[PDB]
Amino acid sequence: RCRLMKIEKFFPHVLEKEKTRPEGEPSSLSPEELAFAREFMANTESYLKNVALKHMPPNLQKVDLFRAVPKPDLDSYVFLRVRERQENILVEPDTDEQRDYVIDLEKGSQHLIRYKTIAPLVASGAVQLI
Amino acid sequence: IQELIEVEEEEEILLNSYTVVTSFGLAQGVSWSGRGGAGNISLKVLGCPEALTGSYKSMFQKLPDIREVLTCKIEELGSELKEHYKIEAFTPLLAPAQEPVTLLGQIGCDSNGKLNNKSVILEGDREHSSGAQIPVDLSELKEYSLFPGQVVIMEGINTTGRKLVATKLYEGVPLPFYQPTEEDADFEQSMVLVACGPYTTSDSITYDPLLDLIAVINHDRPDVCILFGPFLDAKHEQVENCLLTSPFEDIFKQCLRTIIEGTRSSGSHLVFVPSLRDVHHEPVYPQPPFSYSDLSREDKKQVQFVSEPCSLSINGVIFGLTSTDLLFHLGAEEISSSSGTSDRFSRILKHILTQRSYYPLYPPQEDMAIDYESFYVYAQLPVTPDVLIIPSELRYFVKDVLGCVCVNPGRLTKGQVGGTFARLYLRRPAADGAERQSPCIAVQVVRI
Amino acid sequence: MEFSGQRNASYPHCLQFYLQPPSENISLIEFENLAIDRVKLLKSVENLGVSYVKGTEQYQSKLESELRKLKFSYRENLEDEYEPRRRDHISHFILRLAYCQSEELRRWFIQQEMDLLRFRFSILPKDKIQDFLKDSQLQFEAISDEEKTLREQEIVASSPSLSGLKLGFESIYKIPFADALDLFRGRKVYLEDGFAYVPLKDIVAIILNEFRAKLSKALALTARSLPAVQSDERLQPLLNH
Amino acid sequence: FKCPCPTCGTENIYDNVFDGSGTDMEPSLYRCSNIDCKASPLTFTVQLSNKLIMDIRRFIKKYYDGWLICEEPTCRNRTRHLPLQFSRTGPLCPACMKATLQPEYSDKSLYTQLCFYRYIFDAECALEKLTTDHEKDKLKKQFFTPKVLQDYRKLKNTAEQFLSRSGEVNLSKLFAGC
Repeated sequence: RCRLMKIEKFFPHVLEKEKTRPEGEPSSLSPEELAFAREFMANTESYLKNVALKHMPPNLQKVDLFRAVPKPDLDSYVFLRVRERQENILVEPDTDEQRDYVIDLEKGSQHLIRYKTIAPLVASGAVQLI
Repeated sequence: IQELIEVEEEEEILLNSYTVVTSFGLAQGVSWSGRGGAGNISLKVLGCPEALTGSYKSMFQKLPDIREVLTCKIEELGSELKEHYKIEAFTPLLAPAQEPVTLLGQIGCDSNGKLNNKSVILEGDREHSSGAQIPVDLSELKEYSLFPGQVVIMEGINTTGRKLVATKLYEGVPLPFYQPTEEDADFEQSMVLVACGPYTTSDSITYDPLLDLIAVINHDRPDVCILFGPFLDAKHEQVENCLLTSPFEDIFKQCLRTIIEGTRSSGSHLVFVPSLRDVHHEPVYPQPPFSYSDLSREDKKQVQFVSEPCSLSINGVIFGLTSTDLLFHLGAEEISSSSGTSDRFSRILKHILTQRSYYPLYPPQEDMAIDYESFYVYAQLPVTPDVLIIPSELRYFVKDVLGCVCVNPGRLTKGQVGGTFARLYLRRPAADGAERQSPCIAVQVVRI
Repeated sequence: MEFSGQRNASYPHCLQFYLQPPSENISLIEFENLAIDRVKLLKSVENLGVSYVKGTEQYQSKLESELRKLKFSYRENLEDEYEPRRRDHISHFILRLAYCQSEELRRWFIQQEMDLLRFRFSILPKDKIQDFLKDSQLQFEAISDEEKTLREQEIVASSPSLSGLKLGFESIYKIPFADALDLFRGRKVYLEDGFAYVPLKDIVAIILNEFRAKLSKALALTARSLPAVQSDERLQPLLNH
Repeated sequence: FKCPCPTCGTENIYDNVFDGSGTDMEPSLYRCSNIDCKASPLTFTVQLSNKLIMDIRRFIKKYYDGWLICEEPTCRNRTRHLPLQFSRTGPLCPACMKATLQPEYSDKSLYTQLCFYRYIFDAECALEKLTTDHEKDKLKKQFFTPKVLQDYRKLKNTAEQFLSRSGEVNLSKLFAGC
């Protein structure tokens, strides 16, 4: 159920990313999920076009859902617990280089940090979100 | 103009919406270009005991410092040559000797004039000779080649203890060559451009030779460009009379900006070396690197500023860099009985490489303001270079001396008229080789 | 939760004892005026002396105004007073050479220094005393403090100058009679079996005495060793006039 | 310090921040020394800074040229070469072999000259050194606006760059004394 919420919420972005994907990298969608996403995209566009956009002046009948629909917010804060030791992780407060510094993640510890910095560790299986 | 064009574009769109002088290494016939710096190029600066990365406390030496510098150079290279020739000991210069005895010292002149075969003196070390001096007769030597400031070892007769009859002269010896890494093996044939100021005719600040060189760089797309000062010549007429309407430093920054923005499309990497003729920059040899700030991130990855002199590793190939006119300075001061085929510039280059220094001449030539402590710390070789770049007002050349490819590009202008620059090809020899061959395979000198 | 993220070492306190040479650089006008303003201060201490009695509140109130006006170190501040402290340190080293020109001038500036030190030691809060006595070589360990009330009775019976309250607020600790030398040889106060029941001001007297000894040795060194440094001496006549 | 005027070619001489004295004080950069010329040196401070660079480089070069002269008045030998045979009073001269050599233009001399160059364009210091408030007010209100002070400051900075490159008293060396 949770994966399906995220597909319905961000449909143009997941579709375009899968269309762009290079060979050998894993997909974010199973084949059935991709089928469902394609159906959802077509259905939504058709509804808006039939209800209002065909009546607009000729210069305004096109709209871009890729621009209208928001994007996933990777700067979200999360709690985590680490399963393998990691070293030289860079933390950036603010965005002035004079405040950058590095830390090390010891085995079995728990931390609160921005999702964007740790994203490869979650995909690799080094950490757990709690 | 442009703002109105963009306004009209917006208006039209909104309205319509509702409707060769010298060659070396068989360079000829081969095509001459680079990969625009796009290959596995790498640039690294070397120095011993350290590299000249920034400015120093100039203008404040004392004579014991100068004495110490000269003494240390005498004793260091004398110890190296003692071990090389397996000499047992050095006799003091003040000690009388009826039979020949071996002596360590430095060549000098008895007076402020140019050295000649009658004005020669030998000045000793502190360890064995207490810094004493002795006049020399060279006529009993079968051959010789000498200049002031040169550290030498001699064997001779000294019956008075106060005048030396030289019977044998021990030659100076260069350092070992560099040993390039595996990173210096993961690269392919590359092209290096060499040019030296003034980048102007000495009557006009119009920088026409600079634009010609920029066009050359864009046309050939070299991999590296080594650019030696003066970028704003103190001997230029408008500079000397101080008539220019902008500060010298701002004009120099404009010059660097012109090179960098003009050549950015080439991709070529840029190396900048100063000269004492750079009016805006420090007048003291060794000079620290220039100071500059207009670089974008691409330019920061492609542009590097270095000292005068400097030792640069280009893909593992060591380039010795000095804009100084040491060729003219030593040509005015070297003496010899080498009446055979040993060419004048060959002897000068051999002296540069054997004395292991980018300015072994002492006292220095009349324009060379030398800081001797910085010269001792920075102006000595870390290794024998593969390529020795040494511009001069004297005529351009290329020569293979002791295994080092010595290049004189001349200057980019002969005062009020156009001059010359140079181009080099690098390709490391095969790793199966039992002995070093030159990694520089071809060189040419070209007019601007 | 537990979170994650230079000149302090030079002068952790406003007090300083000139053990370490500041191995750095100076400007000509800088060392000149750093010393000369303190010459004015040396005269000013005794001008205040001829104005009224030494060390009173009138002295205290005027003296701190001199320091605020003259930008040298203070009753110790928590912000960057380390700059005034290093200025004080550097300028002290500079002051060694001017009035070494005569022993009477040496003694004159030494005397105003002792007056200034006595003032500073008079100002001290308790925390300053507690941390400086431990952070300095001036340790002077206390022994068996619970006995002080038996000496609250005995000293009070035995002393004209001391009193029961002084036992606590001029907090009493045990050290030998010799550290209270003027008090044993004058036989002024309760000392027993060679031991003195001592407040801070006796250790201040010892601080002043060893300061004088070390400073006198330094002044002898100033008279002897200095000639290599004497490439310039143009200020010395203006300083001795 | 000397420099030619770009407008009329006369060589102007500078010895202070000011020309004149007393109530007749004026900026040394205010007007050209040619009485028939309208030109103001505050309009060619760039050329003056350029000439200042050349002259300071000449004096630095003079220091580094290596000229030495003997102390003994019967010898007076002049040389560019430092003999390594030192003695209790420095390098022993090869002409007399009885007295030592000394520089013709020393580091202290060059430092003094660089300070002088800095001083003659240090308008803020010169204005503070005036002995009456009337002179300070007159010179500030009539001539030394922030623009004029910035011009003088550019010339001061031109000298200060060489001072910053020079070897500023080393505090550590004073402990070579006591």
